[PDB]
Amino acid sequence: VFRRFVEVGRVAYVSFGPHAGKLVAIVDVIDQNRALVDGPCTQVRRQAMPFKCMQLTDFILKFPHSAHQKYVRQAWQKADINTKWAATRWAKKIEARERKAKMTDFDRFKVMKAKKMRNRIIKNEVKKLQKAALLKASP
Amino acid sequence: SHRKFSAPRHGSLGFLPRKRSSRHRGKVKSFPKDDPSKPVHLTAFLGYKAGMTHIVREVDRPGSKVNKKEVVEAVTIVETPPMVVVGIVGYVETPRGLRTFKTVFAEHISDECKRRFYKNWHKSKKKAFTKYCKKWQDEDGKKQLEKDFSSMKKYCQVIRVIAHTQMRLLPLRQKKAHLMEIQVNGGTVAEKLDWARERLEQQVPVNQVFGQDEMIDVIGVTKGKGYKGVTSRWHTKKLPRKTHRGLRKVACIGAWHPARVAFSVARAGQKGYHHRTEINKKIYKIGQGYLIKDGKLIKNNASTDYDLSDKSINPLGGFVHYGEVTNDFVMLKGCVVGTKKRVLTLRK
Amino acid sequence: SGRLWSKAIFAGYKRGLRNQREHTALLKIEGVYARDETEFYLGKRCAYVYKAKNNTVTPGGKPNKTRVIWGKVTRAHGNSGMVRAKFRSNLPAKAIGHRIRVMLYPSRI
Amino acid sequence: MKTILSNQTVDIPENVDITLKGRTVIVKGPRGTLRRDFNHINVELSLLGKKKKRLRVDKWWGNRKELATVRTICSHVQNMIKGVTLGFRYKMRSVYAHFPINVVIQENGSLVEIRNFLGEKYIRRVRMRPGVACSVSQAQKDELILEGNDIELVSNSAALIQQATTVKNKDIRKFLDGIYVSEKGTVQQAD
Amino acid sequence: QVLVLDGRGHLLGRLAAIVAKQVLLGRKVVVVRCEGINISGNFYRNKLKYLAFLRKRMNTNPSRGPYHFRAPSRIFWRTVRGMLPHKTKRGQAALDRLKVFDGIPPPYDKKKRMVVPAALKVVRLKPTRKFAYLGRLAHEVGWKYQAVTATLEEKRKEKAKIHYRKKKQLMRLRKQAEKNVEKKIDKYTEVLKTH
RNA sequence: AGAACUGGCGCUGCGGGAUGAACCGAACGCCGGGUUAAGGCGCCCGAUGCCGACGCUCAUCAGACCCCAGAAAAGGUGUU
RNA sequence: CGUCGCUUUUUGAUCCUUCGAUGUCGGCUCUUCCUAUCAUUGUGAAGCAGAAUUCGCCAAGCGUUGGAUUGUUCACCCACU
RNA sequence: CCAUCUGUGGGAUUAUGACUGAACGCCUCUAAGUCAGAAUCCCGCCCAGGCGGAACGAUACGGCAGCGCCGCGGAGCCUCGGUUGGCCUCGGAUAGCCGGUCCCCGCCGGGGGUCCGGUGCGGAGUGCCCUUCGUCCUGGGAAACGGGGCGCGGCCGGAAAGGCGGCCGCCCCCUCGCCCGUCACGCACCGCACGUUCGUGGGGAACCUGGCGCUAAACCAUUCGUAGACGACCUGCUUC
Repeated sequence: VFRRFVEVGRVAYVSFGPHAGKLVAIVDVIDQNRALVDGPCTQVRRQAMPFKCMQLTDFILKFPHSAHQKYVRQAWQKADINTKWAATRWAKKIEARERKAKMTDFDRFKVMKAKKMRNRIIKNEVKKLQKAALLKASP
Repeated sequence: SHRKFSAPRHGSLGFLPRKRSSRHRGKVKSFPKDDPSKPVHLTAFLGYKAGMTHIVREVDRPGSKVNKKEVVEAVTIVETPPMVVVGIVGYVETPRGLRTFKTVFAEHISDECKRRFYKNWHKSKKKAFTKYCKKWQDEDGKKQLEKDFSSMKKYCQVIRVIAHTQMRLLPLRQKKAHLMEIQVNGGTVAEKLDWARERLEQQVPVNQVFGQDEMIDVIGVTKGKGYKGVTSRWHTKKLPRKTHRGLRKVACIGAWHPARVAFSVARAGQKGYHHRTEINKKIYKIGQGYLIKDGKLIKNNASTDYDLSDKSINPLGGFVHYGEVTNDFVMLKGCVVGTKKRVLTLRK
Repeated sequence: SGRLWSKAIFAGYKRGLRNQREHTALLKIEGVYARDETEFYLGKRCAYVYKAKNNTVTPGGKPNKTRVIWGKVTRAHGNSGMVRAKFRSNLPAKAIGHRIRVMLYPSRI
Repeated sequence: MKTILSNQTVDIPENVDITLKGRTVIVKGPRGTLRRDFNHINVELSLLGKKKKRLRVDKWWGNRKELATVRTICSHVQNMIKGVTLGFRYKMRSVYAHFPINVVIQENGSLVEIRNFLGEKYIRRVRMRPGVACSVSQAQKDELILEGNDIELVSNSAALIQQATTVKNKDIRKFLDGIYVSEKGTVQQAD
Repeated sequence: QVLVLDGRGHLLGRLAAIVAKQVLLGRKVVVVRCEGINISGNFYRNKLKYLAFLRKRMNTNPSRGPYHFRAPSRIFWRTVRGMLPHKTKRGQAALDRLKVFDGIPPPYDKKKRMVVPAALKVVRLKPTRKFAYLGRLAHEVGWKYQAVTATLEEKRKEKAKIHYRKKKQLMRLRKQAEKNVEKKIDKYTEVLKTH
C-alpha cells in the first residue's frame, strides 16, 4: 500500500494550472502542501507548484537534494524520461484523449463507417461462440 | 393559573374519536404473530353473546384468603355454532405492509354466504359466483386454479381463511352470515396452507381452536347508548344548583391565548357503539349441546360434577331478548362488550 | 433525417430577488457548463415551439396547430454558463422548466 | 502540527502467523485463532519479511488525536498474539460476610447462576459472551476462574459478574460483599 | 427522459440540494435505495434533533399540523419539499416528478443507476469524523418495516449478482472473439483516432 | 424624562438588512442597452457548477454578519 | 466581608397601545404547559453500622387530598397520606 | 366504586457504573472501540382509518334495443409534452478490478497461489444503434443465421408495484437486410421560418364495419331496532 511516494527526484505529472499537461521533477518540498519543481526538457521552469495541482508517476530520479538546474538536466536525459514516458500505457491514454476532440468532421464519418463493420463482424462471430458452447453440451 | 388542587384527567385520550365504529362485526386489529414451531391451528372465532348467568366454583388459590371456599362469579355464555371455511387468502409483505396477494374461494358455496354479497336478497337474482363455480367444474380454468396454489405457496407469507357463522342454527331474524377472514398460525407455509386446502366448505367447531380454561380476548362493538352530552359521555361533574343556562355542562373549555379549542376538552356528542377489544377473559366451560336423534333428544347441559341434573343452560323460560340456546357454547368469566343479540369475535 | 439544434431548458427571467424583468429571458442550454465555452453560442437564433388549438402555417404549405416565438442569444450569464436571451415577444411563463429550440444559425465559424 | 509519520514495530513469534484481507487482521496460533477488524480507524497495517514476521503499523499525516491511536493498534495486536499463544486466566475471588455466597455453572461453562448473595431469594443468571469459559477453582475456597482467548470478551465476561453482585441502597464503603476480580494471568503459565 | 439516483453513500442535504434544482428544470428524477443515505455528525446528535422535531405538535389537535413521517423514503422527501416553493403551483408541480423509493423497486431495478460524486460520504466528510445512517434512525422512529426491506435488499442483490455472472460471460467471449482474424483492417482507423 | 451639534424619518419611494418609519446604500418623468453601490454567490433565489488559497474548530444546547432581538464572573491533560 | 448573573411567580419605575368602553377581586368547573423535584424509578456523595434524614444528577410519565374561621389570593390549624 | 369484570412488552440509550486502551513508555470508562442501563424517549399492544393501494365477486334484451373482448379502416372534436434509446454486480476508498490452477456447493458458483491492468480503456467524459436520401445497373470483402409478422402454437423467467423478457417447432415470403467501389436516376421546386421523431400519443361523442361472448344491479318506498336528533347503520320479504 502506498506504492509511490513523493521524494527528491520523483517525476510528477501536472494535470492543470498554468502548466497543464507537462511533466516536472520534484526538487525539494517546502511546507507539506507545496513543493519546488523544475523541468529542463519539458519547458516548465523552476517554481512552486502545489501538491493538489499535480499527479504522481512511477519514475524516480537520482538527484542531489535541491541541486541547480543543470544537475536536473543531465540526470533527466541520462534516464531519458520522454522515451520512457512515450511507450507507457498512460501517456497513450492522454494522447488518445486529445486525438478525439480535434477529430475533424469527415474523420468522424470514417470512424462511423468503419466502426460498425467491426461490430457487424464481432457480433456476427461471438454469436457463433454462443452456438458452439451449446452444440458441445447438446448431448 | 396553577389550579390550586390537582385533578386527574376525565376520559382517555387513547380512545379519542368517541365515534361510531365503521363496522358491525368486531374487526381484529392484530392476530397473534405466527411462530411456525407450533402445530397448525387457528386463532380467532365468531360467536354471538346471549346473556349472563352466574356460577359457583371451588376456588383454588393457595396464598389467598378466598381459597377452599364457594365463590359466586359472573359468567357470560356465548352461542357458537360451527364455522364453515370457504376461502383462503394469502398475504405477501411489501415495504408498505401486508398486501393481499390473491384469493381462492370454495368449489360450491352455501346459501347464507351469497346473502352477504348483496344488499337485497329479494330483488336480486342470486347470481354471485355463478360464473365462478364453472372453473372448479370445467377443466379449462381448473388447471389454472392449481396454478394459483403453486404461485400461492412460493410468494405469500401469512395465509388467512375466509369462514363464517351458520345462521340456520341461530334463533334470530337475521339469516345473513357474518363473513370473516381469520389467520392460521401454523408451521411451514406449505403445511400452513396444506391444512386449509383440505377443508374448504367443511365445518369447524370451537373446541378444536379453543379448549377448556384457555384465556382468550374478546373483540366486539359496544352498547348503543345514543347521543349524550358532557357530564354523561365523559363523566364530568354536574354544576351546582344555582347555575343559569344549565346544570349539566362543562364550563371552561379552554384558555384565552390558545385562541382555539383543544381536542382534549370534553364536549357533547355520541355515546356508545364504539369498537373495543377486551383482554384476558377466562374460558370456564366449553359446552356441547343437543346431540343425536336415537336417544330422541338428550339435553343434559348445565351439569357440573356436583349438581348432576339433566338440565339445559338456557334459563327457565329462555334468555331475555335473545331466544333459546341450542348450539355449542363458550362461557366466560365476567362482563363482555356488547348488547344481547350481537356478534363478537374471540381471539387467543 | 437528422436533428439540427440544441436542447435548452428555460430557466427563468433575469430577476433581481424580488422583482423580475420580463424583457430578457435566460436559458440553460444542455452541454455548456462553464463561461469558457459559451463563446460558440452567442448570437444564435433560438425559438420556443409550442401548440395551440387554431391552425396556421408560416412555411411550406398546409397549416397546422403549431406556432413559434422567435428570439436570439444576447450574452453570457454567470460562471455556470447559462445564457441570458432576449425574445421578440415576452414569454408565456408556462415555459419554466420546458426546453426551447436553439439553432445552428448565424454562424461565425 | 500534522507530523509526517509515526510508526510502531510489532514482532510476531514463529508459531503464529498473521494474514490480512486489508485492514482486517487474522491471527492464527497454537491454541486456536482470533481476529480483529479495524475497519474504522484509517491506518495502514504492514506485514514485512519472511521467517521473522515483523509487523510495522505506520500512520501518516494525522492530527494529534489520530496520532494517538496508532499505539492503541499495537497494544491491541499484542493482546491477540499473547491471547492465541497463552490466553488470559482471570481469577476472581469471592468476599462475603455472614452469608456464604454459593455459585454454580449450568450451561457447559458459559452460564453462571449465583444464589444467596447477601440473603436474597433471587438468583442471578450471568450469561457470558460466547467464546469464554467458566471454571470453579479447586484446591482453593470460592475462587472462580475465567479463561479464553480474547481479552475483551474475557473481561466483558468478568465484568458482568462484578457488576451484578452490587449492594444497593446501603453503605458500600462497608457492607463489602461481592465477587471481585483479583488477578488476570495466563493459561500456559510462564510461556 | 428519466434519471435514476442510487441513494446510498450520500449525504442528505448535499444530495437533496442537487435534486431540488434538477427537478425545477422539467426533468424527472427517481431516487432509489434511499435507506443508505448518510448524514454528517454522530448518531445520537442526529437522533436528538429528530425527537426534537417529534415534540413539535399543535395543541388543539395534532391531526392537522406537522405530519411527521417516519420512513426514510418520506424523510428525504420532506427535505426536498423544504427546498421547493411548494406553496406556489410551480413548486406543487415540482413534486409531480420526484418519486423517491426505498429499497429498489422492480420498475427501477433493471436500469443503470446514476450516482452523484458531488454528494458522497467519501468526498465530502473528512474521514476521521462520525456519520449516521438514515436507515437505522428511521428504525428508531416508527419505521417498523426495516428488516422486511433488508430481506428484499438481498433478494434483489441475489439476482443481480447472477446477472454480473453472465454479463461478464457475455463479455469474456468477445475478448476471445477479437483474438480471431480479419478485424485489424478496421482497427487501423481507430487506433489512429482514439479507439 | 430632558439637552447641545449635525444628519435622518414626518413629506420619500427603490436596492439590501428574512420581516420593520428611523439602519447601510441611494434619492424617483416614461423607456431600451451597459456598468456598479450596499450586499451577496448549497437549493428556495439571480450569481463560485472557481480543480479558489492558508490555518482553526466537533456540539448528548455547535456556530453562523453593524443597529439586531438572549449573557457574565469563574474553570478545563477538549485542541492549536 | 465581598463579587458576577439569571428570572418576570412580588411590588415599583415608564406611558407605548386602548376613553364612539377589551366586562374589573375571589371561588366553583375543565384542559394544557413549564422544572428551580415534595413524593415514585434509576443513581452518585455524607459527620451514610442498619433505620431515619441530608446534599447533587438524569427525569415532568404520573400524583400532589378531606375540613374549621375569612368574602379572600395569602395566613393559621386539625386529620390523613 | 353503591353491584360486578379486566388493564398488556420490545428496542436504542440518559444519568451513573465498568471493560479494553492510548494520549504522556505507567496510569486513565474515551481519543478510536465496545458492555450493562431506567416510571423519561420511540414502537408494539390499544383507537380512528387518506384527493392512498390491493385482491376478488357480479357486470343491465323485450317487443326492437343495449354492452364487453379481439380484428377494423372512413371522418370529425379536444388536451399537449417530446425530437434515438444503455436490458440491473456487490461494495471498498490507508484501497480496488481482470483473467486464471489446487481443494468445495447440486456439471456450473466457493476459499488461497499466480498473472495483468490502475489518476479507472473490461474506462455511462464511456458504450451500442448510429448522421439510413432512396433506388437501379454492376463488381470485390464480410455471410450461412435469413427477419419483419396476422405469424401458428408451445415453454419458464420475473410479485417489492410482476404489466416485462427470452426460447422452441413450423410458416405467404426474403435470398437485394452491412463495408469498399462501377453506372445512372427520382420536385433540381429556382438563397430563407414551425422540417426530422415519439406515435397508426392521452381524451370523450357517433356513424359502414368482422369474430367472440354478456342478460346485472344499486338507491328509494316497505319492514325491523342489535342502531338512530333527521341522514347513517342493523335486518326481513319465495307464492313455502
